[PDB]
Amino acid sequence: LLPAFQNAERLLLAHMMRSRDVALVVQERIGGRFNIEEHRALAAYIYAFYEEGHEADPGALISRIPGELQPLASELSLLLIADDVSEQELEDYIRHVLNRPKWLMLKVKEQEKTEAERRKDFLTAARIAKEMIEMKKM
Amino acid sequence: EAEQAVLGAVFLDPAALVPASEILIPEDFYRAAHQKIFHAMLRVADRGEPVDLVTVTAELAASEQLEEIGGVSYLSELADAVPTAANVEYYARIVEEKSVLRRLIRTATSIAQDGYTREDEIDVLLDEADRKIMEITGIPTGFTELDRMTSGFQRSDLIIVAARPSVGKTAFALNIAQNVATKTNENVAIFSLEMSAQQLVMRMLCAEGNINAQNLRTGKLTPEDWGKLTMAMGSLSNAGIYIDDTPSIRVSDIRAKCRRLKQESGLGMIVIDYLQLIQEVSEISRSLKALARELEVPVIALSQLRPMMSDIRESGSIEQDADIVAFLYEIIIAKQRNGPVGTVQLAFIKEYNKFVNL
Amino acid sequence: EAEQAVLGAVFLDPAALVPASEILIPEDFYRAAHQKIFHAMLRVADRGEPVDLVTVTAELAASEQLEEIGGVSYLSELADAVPTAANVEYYARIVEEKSVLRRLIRTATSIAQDGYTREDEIDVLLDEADRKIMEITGIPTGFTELDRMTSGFQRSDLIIVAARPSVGKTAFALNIAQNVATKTNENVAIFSLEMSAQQLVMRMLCAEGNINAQNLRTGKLTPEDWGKLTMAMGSLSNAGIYIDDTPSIRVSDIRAKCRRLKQESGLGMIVIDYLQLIQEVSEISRSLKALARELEVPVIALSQLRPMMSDIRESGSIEQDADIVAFLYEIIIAKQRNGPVGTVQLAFIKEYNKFVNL
Repeated sequence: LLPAFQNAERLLLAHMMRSRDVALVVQERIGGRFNIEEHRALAAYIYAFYEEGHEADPGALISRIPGELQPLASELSLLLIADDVSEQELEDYIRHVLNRPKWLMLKVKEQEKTEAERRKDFLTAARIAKEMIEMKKM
Repeated sequence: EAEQAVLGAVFLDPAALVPASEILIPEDFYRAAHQKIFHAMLRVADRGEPVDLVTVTAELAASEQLEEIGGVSYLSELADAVPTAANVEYYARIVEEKSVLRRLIRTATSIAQDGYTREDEIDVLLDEADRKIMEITGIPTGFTELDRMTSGFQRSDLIIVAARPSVGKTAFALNIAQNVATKTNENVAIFSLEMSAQQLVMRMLCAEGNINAQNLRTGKLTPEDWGKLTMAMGSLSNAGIYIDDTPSIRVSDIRAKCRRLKQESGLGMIVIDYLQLIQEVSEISRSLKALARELEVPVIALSQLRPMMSDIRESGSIEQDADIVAFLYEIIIAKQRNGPVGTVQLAFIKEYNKFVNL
Repeated sequence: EAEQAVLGAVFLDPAALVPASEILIPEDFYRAAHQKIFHAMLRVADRGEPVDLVTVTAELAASEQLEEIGGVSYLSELADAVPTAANVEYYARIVEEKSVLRRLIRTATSIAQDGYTREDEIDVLLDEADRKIMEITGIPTGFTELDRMTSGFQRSDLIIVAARPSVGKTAFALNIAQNVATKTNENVAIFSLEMSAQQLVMRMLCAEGNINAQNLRTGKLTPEDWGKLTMAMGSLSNAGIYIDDTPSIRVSDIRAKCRRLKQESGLGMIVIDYLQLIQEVSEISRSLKALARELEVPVIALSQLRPMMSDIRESGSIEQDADIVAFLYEIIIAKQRNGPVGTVQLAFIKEYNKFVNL
């Protein structure tokens, strides 16, 4: 039951497990800036392989990288794609990950927004809608 | 239960009441909320006034459905539950169909029991229980004056210019367009659909050099027309002209040859010819609506049945899959949603194949 | 997987129904839903309109295949499923095999559990597989003023010389493949279907040894016509030919035959029977274009329908396929891109069946 974006963040930890000049631009693009709590250190072990220069492959990399990060990165290699990648699939995951945070920006402040509900405020509590609805319009 | 999806969009627009208050009424809503919601959603238009959930949060709290709707939770959670903003109509229809259910129940249920009640009256009971139910922009043409009184030819268009068996739809595409690919650089992916390209390359060159009327099919040409064919030979094969002729299929020949060339040549037009023997019609006609949506450029689609809209209104989508439907009687107009209603005339010869200007 | 992340683009576009029913239709979906999801995906955008999740939730809830399929419990799970709506292709050219898994498994599990039938009529189960499992530049042309005209035969061409009745088509074969075997080691083969190949061997030996008036079609001659025999078979045996009269053939023969006759013979031309017997006539020409492109040699298949290109049409297809149509009244070679096309007939003798050029 994996949602929409969780796989667009994976549109990296497999597109750079198999192609690293399709990973140098991530340094430029997704620093990051990453979403998930254990998916930041994974990137931190990706770019550091680009310097020493050895045999780069799907499974040669995922052992650097001791334990836990293998019934995870190996399950990041039980996938169903290929190495024919577009310019507008490279301009796609630009929003995806780094902006899933902005989907969050209609949750933690709603706790406040919905707490103006409990005080029967609809004068000004019926404005944050514009600082929400017409905030997602970018 | 479309209602849920039917009420929560007058925020996204927000004037998503421009057609929504030009369609139905609050009654259709079963729950005492949605009705008295849409009832107080229909007091704005007196000026007016205009559109905001807050103009309704000072409206359903004023006439207390504040404690009679679904509470605050249920109010914003309408902005939070409707995505596709371009529907509205639509959309709101299924509810009237849930209300078409309602259009029958407390009509028939009345009568079904009337054999235990109006027993009695009957002829009275009849005629009443029955009378209840009684309700330039502007991609080119060559004769520049023809991207004007209509205005192109532009991105996402099912430009249909049809005619009878071999009148206009046969070679019309070999005229206007050979000024978008040969003259300006907005290339093509063509399909010959009244012949193979061997006969559809033998029909357009007739226009250039005043050639093909002696003829080429039987013999050759005269001395000065070779020194006029050599002045008509290099604007087809050399040119960005790449037709396709493949036999009885559905539609896939286009897209099997019109996806790889999205990045290569440029794609400024996509070309289509005749219809009624490529093997009903709309599953082949809508196969060009979301195509000019995906590839993004003006497209020509010459169908067959006068041609009026009416006579091609049963042998093709045409009115719907294409707002634009020009004809070939002159290029008769019918329905345009891109430019002014100026009509035009260019005379046709019928031999050398040329629609020469007025 | 290849399905468990598919439908998102049809909301993200959402008019991505065109690359779906592109190479596909509503049936390529085992999982009880996706099929009538896509059937409910077609007739909806068959208006109309184009597309959005809700409009999909409509006809499914209508066919109450939302009590029958499940409900909205998938809509959010498939709106939120696709992490990029550019796969699409793809994925309809990688998920093909997924349901193509069983295109020849239905048509094979049949015959296996249907040894338990034809026993009886035995033989016939051959043709169910045939229609359910199944689915001088140059090596010289004909004449020297016809080998300074068009020029050939070159690498890979489907040819049809639509030959008239009444006038003749006999000696044309005795002057397109009579001397080409008996000079250079690009040898040939002769398809003579409906008649036994051996009655046709009174046609070219009586046209290579110039002996056919005493006569060479019925027994013992007068002590004379045993004169010019040294020119009939005295060159037609030091070459390499397979003459033919094998059953009322389809065309997959000369595909399995020509996979081991390109490796069985020497190959310069492949002379097949007239295009109006092999079957149901039009289909044969369409798959006769590729035949010149396999064995790496141009392939011939004439016809028995004025004579022009619209009489092989009152019994066939041809135009989009064969791109060089010669004739016999007059070899009206009125088709190509190479350049030369002309009006040419030749003189006749008919005591020896001889062609004449000047």
